[PDB]
Amino acid sequence: GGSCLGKKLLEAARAGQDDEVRILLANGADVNTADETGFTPLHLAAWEGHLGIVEVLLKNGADVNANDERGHTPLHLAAYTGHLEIVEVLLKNGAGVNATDVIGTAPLHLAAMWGHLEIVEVLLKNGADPKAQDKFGKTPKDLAKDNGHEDVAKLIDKKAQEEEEEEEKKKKILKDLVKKLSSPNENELQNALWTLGNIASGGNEQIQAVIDAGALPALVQLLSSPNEQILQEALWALSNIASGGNEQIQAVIDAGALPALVQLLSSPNEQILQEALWALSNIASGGNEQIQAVIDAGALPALVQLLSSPNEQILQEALWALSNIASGGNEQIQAVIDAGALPALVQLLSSPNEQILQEALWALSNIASGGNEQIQAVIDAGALPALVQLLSSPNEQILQEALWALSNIASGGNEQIQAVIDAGALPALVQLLSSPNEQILQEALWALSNIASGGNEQIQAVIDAGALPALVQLLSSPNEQIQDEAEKTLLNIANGSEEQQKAVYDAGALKYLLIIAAKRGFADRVRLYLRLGADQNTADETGFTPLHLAAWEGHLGIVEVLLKNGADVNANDERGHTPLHLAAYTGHLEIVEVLLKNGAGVNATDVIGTAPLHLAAMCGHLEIVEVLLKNGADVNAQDKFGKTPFDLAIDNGNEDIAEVLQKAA
Amino acid sequence: KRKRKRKRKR
Repeated sequence: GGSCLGKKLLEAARAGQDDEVRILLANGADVNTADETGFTPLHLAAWEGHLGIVEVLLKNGADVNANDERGHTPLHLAAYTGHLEIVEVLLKNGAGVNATDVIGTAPLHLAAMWGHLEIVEVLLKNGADPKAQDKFGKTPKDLAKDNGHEDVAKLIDKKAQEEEEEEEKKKKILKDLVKKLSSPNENELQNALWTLGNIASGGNEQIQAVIDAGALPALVQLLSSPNEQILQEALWALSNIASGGNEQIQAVIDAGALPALVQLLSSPNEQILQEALWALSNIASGGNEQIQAVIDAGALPALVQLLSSPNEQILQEALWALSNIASGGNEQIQAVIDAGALPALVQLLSSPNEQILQEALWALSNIASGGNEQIQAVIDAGALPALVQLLSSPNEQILQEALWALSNIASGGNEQIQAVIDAGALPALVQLLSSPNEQILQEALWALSNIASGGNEQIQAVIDAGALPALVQLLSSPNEQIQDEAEKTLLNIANGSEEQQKAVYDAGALKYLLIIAAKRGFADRVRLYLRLGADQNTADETGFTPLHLAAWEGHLGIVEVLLKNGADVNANDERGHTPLHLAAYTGHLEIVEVLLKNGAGVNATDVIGTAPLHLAAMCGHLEIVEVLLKNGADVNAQDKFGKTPFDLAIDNGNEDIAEVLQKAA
Repeated sequence: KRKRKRKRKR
């Protein structure tokens, strides 16, 4: 792997060697790479028309809908050329048939710009919008007119005409099904009632079609039906509508459904009660004002009263509904607190039912996501002792939800953070930093970082819990998100007193923090760790130094800062590679010059006798080859396989580099 | 600080 590996893929596709494309991926690297014009090897392969390249590029796992600087997709390039048997291979594996660029045109906008035949047949079968125009204002049917070719434009307007007919047949059927919701025949009513609800179970656009047909007022009136079977199916339909976007939720609200749903919370029929809770929970998944409409309808006292229900299944639904309400802003969260939910929620944390336990943890987690006085209300209700006890639960999902609730509480002020510490949470949190579950690892790491962002007393309690050795050890985790959050935690701890800052460095963190900063790219953090005493020449078990990393990643600023602090310019890893090797292989010209300026060995050979000229000549880095020769690179050096840099440029097809080498020899 | 809210549709 390397920036050398995915170098000629870009021009192998633009040329058209199935073989060279094949060997460029054979070892395994980046299937879709970068480009000056944001392109990928899939784009140029479909532009030139090499079918043997677009198919091999996706069977290994790439991306069919890659965008450039203008938004062009492989489908957009497969339609400008007119290649059919290259279009459907993209349509087969999920490609944007209506993908939009910065121009606004579509593949069928440009398929009719040149007037292409059979490629329009397959995009229309896959649902290509012919009615959506670009930003110029000329539809695909219109661009075929201006081109002077009305061959497939007739097929464009028929599909558009058939699209207009089918959308009006749907509106005709939907309106008649809504009419049948008023039928005195209950069989005809339920047949229409189930049909509409089933349609409303589909996508968000099918929900809008049911709304646009005027079904909501009839469904709300059916909520007072004496037929409980009709009432249940009407609840099911409204619940399906309320599962869509916020606009569809608001239409259910504006239809006056909430007062009927609140009243249905007192139903003795537990199936109807479960459906009403279903509908209210979906409405409370909306925005803050839609959650408030549920509150203003008086749903909270019934929900809090449902928390004492003997039916454990109904109890899970009421918890689900309360959890969504508490997902709103502080005004909505405070309404749940004022309704008296916290005493019942804390009591439910002692339930032997693990499913009720998770649903109760969710509600507390969202209530604890509010302001400091809302968090304090959770603390005052006695949730912390139960939450800490749940950290020793064998169920990893209950453990993950308890960590989430503790993280939300620890996001408040120092008084709330100190309450978490006083409940004995830090030992369990520090112990969970050794969990094999990586999701539990991050959740415990999130909680510690919020605690570590408190006062010096809260920082000191984190240190006294033995967090520093485990946090330092997490800096070497393969997960970079864990490295970053453990870095943030150690930075918050370092922002305390000078003694606390010294304890982070006596734990040996500067060695691994410098390694992280050398890979990420921001040089001021590299300056920070160096200034604070990080050894610039410390190598890994592989012998990789910070100067190796930035040269491999291409961070010129970090490379210069490290060299200014006495970094060994010719440091070797266990393979004999110097930073000059890594920069000449990845193709970073400026870094190669800076290293040579600071005395990097131009003719250093690794274990297998590879010199930097071998890597640059192998990878097509023409400018780097020229720079190496200026500094006295040996043109006649041979690796252990008897290959000169001129030989490697020939075995890779880099004729421009081969010409320079054969005459510089 | 890190105040995360979670919604669930059904």
